[PDB]
Amino acid sequence: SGPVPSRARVYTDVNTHRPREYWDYESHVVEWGNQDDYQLVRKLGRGKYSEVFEAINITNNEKVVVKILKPVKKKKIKREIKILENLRGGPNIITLADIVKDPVSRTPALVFEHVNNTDFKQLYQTLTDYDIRFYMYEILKALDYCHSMGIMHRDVKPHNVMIDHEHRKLRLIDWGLAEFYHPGQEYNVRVASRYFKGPELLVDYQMYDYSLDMWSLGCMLASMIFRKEPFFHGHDNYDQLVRIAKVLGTEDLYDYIDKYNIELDPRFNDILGRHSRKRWERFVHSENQHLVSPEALDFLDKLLRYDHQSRLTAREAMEHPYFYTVVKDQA
Ligand SMILES: Fc1cc(F)c2[nH]ccc2c1
Repeated sequence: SGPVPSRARVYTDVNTHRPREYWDYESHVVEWGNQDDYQLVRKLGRGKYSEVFEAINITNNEKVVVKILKPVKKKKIKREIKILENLRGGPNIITLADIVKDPVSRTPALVFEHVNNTDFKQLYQTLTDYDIRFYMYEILKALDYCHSMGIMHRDVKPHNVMIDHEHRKLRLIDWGLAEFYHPGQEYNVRVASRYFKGPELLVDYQMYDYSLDMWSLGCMLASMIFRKEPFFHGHDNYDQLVRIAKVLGTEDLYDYIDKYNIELDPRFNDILGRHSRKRWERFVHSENQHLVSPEALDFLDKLLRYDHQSRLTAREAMEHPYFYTVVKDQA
């Protein structure tokens, strides 16, 4: 027939057991606030869907991050706002503070709790192998929470992780691509950034789930323990799958197509080729070794799998030995 269906191993029916309004973001009404309450201070950076200002709530001299949305469809704003309000208060989840309108256009603007970013690049020549485990752990907290809240982030990557190194605080931000998981629903593959897309996005398997965030967590992991950025450095969505296959090899790629009966774009049928699965040792060198460990390589292997159902879950991730040291430390 056609593609074999899939279901999340965990948190599957979580949404079906909440009131409709929780995930039906289409029918959610926006409680707007007064942009007059904030004065833009300075610009912090650009972005695909938003320009990001530092701002002051003149109500109370509070520091704040304003993020002027770039125009999508009203149902995408409602989606982002809904999700942020559900996750609000959760571990390492960016806190949505108010919703206003850019006064000279109308483009809505989200207002967030302020988090100092420590230089996403200057924060590299100072990460010890413990730094990585710890922050990896902080991110998994955010992932188990939103999965367990029925939400896939769908855009995990270092740019969307804010770190305050001086105080070991970390916030997973920019939820504009997230979605609610529903069993049997088919999602858009054009999501997440190219270097981080899951195999299921590239082969066009639309009935994916939380475990796509887990694949991206592995692309983050690789690039950071090996100091290779990006790890899977694809020239486009097509090549990106070739770059993965060269590491994971084509045999498991074809087992994964076979078992889900995915229809491979014939474009691939010329460029994937045949490739063995290479042992992680080949990406270890003198400049990155202090961060590689059998613990760390095992854990990476158990995330970077074609078959989305066989990747570690966020919660399974947090029980791995690569975090034993961290787990005991919190206490
Ligand atoms: F997008 C926004 C959001 C705000 F809160 C603002 N305040 C003053 C300008 C402005 C623009």
